[PDB]
Amino acid sequence: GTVALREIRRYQKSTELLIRKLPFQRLVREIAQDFKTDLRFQSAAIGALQEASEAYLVGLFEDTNLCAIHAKRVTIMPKDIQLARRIRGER
Amino acid sequence: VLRDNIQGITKPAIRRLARRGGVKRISGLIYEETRGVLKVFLENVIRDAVTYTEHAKRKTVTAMDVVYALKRQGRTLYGFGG
Amino acid sequence: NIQGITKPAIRRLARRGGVKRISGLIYEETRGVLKVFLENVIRDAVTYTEHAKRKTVTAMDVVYALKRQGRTLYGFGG
Amino acid sequence: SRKESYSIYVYKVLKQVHPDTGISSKAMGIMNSFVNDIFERIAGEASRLAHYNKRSTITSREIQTAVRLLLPGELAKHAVSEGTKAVTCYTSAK
Amino acid sequence: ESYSIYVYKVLKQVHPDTGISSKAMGIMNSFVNDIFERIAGEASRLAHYNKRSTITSREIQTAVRLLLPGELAKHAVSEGTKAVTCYTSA
Amino acid sequence: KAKTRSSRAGLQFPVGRVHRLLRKGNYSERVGAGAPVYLAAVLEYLTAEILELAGNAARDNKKTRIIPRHLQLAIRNDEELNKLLGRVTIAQGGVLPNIQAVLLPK
Amino acid sequence: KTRSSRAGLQFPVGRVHRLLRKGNYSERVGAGAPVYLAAVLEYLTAEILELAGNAARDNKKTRIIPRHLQLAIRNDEELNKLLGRVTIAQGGVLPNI
DNA sequence: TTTTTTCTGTCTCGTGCCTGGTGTCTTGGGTGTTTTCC
DNA sequence: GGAAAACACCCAAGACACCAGGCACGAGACAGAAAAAA
Repeated sequence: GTVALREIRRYQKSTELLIRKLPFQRLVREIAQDFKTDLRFQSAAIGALQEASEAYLVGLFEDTNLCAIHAKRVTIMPKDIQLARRIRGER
Repeated sequence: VLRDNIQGITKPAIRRLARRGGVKRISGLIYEETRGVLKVFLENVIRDAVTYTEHAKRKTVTAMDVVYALKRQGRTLYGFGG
Repeated sequence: NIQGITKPAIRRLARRGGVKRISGLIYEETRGVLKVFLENVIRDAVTYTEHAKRKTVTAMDVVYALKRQGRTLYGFGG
Repeated sequence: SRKESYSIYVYKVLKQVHPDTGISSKAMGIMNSFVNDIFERIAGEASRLAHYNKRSTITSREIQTAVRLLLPGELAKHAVSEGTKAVTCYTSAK
Repeated sequence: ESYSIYVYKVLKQVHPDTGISSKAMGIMNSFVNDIFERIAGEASRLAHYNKRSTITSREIQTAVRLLLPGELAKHAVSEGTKAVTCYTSA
Repeated sequence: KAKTRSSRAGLQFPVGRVHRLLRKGNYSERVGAGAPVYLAAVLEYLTAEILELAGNAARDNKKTRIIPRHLQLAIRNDEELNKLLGRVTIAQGGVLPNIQAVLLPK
Repeated sequence: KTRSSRAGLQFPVGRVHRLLRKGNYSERVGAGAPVYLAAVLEYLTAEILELAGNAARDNKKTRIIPRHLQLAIRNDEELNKLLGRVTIAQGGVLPNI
C-alpha cells in the first residue's frame, strides 16, 4: 500500500509520457491501415495522438476512481469503466 | 501487415497511467477493457484525421489535421499548432 | 419562490427518470441545481436581449442561449 | 413581411413515403427546426474545411466530405450515394 | 505567422527576469489563436442574428461578456473600453 | 418553359432556397453550382428517413397523427439517428419507457 | 503613425484587422472591433503569463515550462472554468491525493 | 366544435441570358521529411 | 545512432471554365379563406 502512494506521488509530479513510443506508433499505423493503404505519418501527428490519448486515459481513470470511491471500495473494476463512459456519454 | 498489436500497450503502462490518476488498487480485468477503450478512441480520432487528409489530396497525415480532428471531437490540443 | 417547486412535482420529475425511492434531503439539492441551471440560461438570454436593443425577452433568445450551451431545443422556431 | 419555411416540402415527402398519414403542427415545427439545424451544421463544417485548404469555393466535394464528417455510419454512405446521384442527374440534364 | 514578439513584450513587461521555453511559446500561440477564433466567431454569429453586416465594438463587447466568465470579463471589458477611448483620444 | 432546378434534379426540396441561404449565410465569397443540389439531396434523404420511422412508430400506435412523441420514439429507437441527434431535446417528446432489471421486485 | 502606438497596445491591431477581413465572418468590420479584440487578447495573455510567472517563481525556476502553465491554469477558478475542455501538452496533471 | 386540406389572390425570388474577371487547376522542378534497415 | 531512398509536399507560371453580377418574367410559395371530419 505504501508504494502505491509513492507511485502516485512520483507520477503526478512528472510530465513525460508514460506510454511507450514504438508500440503506440505501430498501433496507430495498424488502425490507420484499414481506412486507407500506403499512409504516411508525420512524427508530430503521432506525438499529438499519444499526448491526447494519455490525457484522455488519465481523465477516465480519475473519474473511475471517483466511482470506485462511491461504492465504498478502493479497487477499480470494469463496471466503473462503463459507468463513467455511460454517464460521460460515450457508447 | 500488422496483426494483434494492441497487446503492445503493456500492463505496467496502464499501471503508470492509473497511478497518475490517483488509483490505489487495480483489478485484473481492467487491462483488456482499457485496451478496448483506447482502441475505440483512437479509431474515432483517426477516422476524422484520415478524412481531412483525403479531401486535401495529400498522402501524409499532418499534425494540424490531428489537432483539428480532436478539436472537432471537443478535445482541443494546445502546443501543436492551430 | 424557489419553494414553489413543490415536493410532489420534483417527485414526479424523479419518477419519470425511473427512480423508485427518494431521500428526504434530496429536494433542496434538486432545487439548488435547478436554480443554478436556470440562472445560467436566464443570464445568457438576458444579455442576448440587451444586445438586441429590446425590452422583451423572446423565445429565440432562449433557444439561442440553450443551443450555445450545447442543449439544442427543437420545436420553438430554431 | 413573410417568413419562409420547409413545411410544404416536408409534407410532400411525407405524402411520398406514407400516403395515408398526416402530421400535426408541432411535429411540423420540430421537422423545420431539425432541417434548419442540420443545414447550419453541414454548412459550417463545409465552410471551415474549405477555409483549411485556403479555398474560396464550396463545391460538391466539400459538402460530401462534411457529410462524411458529421453523419454517423451507414447513413453517411447512403446520403453520399444519393447526393452523387442527384449531381449527375443534374449534370445529365441542363 | 506567430505572436512570439508580442508575447515576449508582455512577458518582459510583467516579468523582466523570467524566460520562457519554445513549447510554452507554441502553447501561448495556440491559446491566443483559440481565444481569437472563439470571440470572432461569436461576434459574427451575433451579427448574423441581428441582421447586421458590420462588426463594431458592441458585438465584440457582448461576445466578450458571453464567453469569458466572471470578473475577468468585466476587467477585460473595462480594458477594451479604455483602449477604445485611448484610440479615440489619439 | 423555365424549369425549376428541383425538377431538373428530381428533388422535392428547393435548390434555389438552399443556394440563396448558402450565398447569404456568410461562409465564403463564392459558392459552387453543385453544392446546393448536393445539400438539398442530403437534407431530403435525412428528412425522408426521420419521417418514415416516425410514421411507422405512429402505425404501431394505431394513430394517423404524427405527434412529437412519435418523433422522439423514432429518434431514440434508432442507434445511428440517436448518435447524430445526441445533444438535442425534443419538445413534448417525452422519454422512452425503460425500467432497470434489478429495480424490479422479486 | 501605427495604430498600436495610438491605442497604447503591444498587439498588432492591423494583424487582427487583416484576420477579420480575410476570415469570412462578415462583409465589413468597424474600426473599434480590432482595437477592442487586441486589448482583450493582451489583458488575457498578461493575466495568464502573470500567474505562470508566479508559479515558476514558487517552483524556484527561471524559465516557464508547460508544467507551470498547466499549474497556473488549473489553480485558477476563472481560468480553468474558461479552459475546462483543454488538455495542455507536456502539462501533466494537478497533484491531488 | 375544431384541426386541417384545398382554393385563390398576390407577390418576390428563382430562372434565364450575357458578360467578365479570376480562382482553380495544371505542370515542372526541387528539397526535405519520413520510411527502411543494421 | 547512422545512412540512403525516395515520395511527396511546396512553389511558380499561365490559361480558362466557372461563378458573381444586372436585369426581365412569372409562377410557385404564402396568407386568406372556405369547407370537411372528428
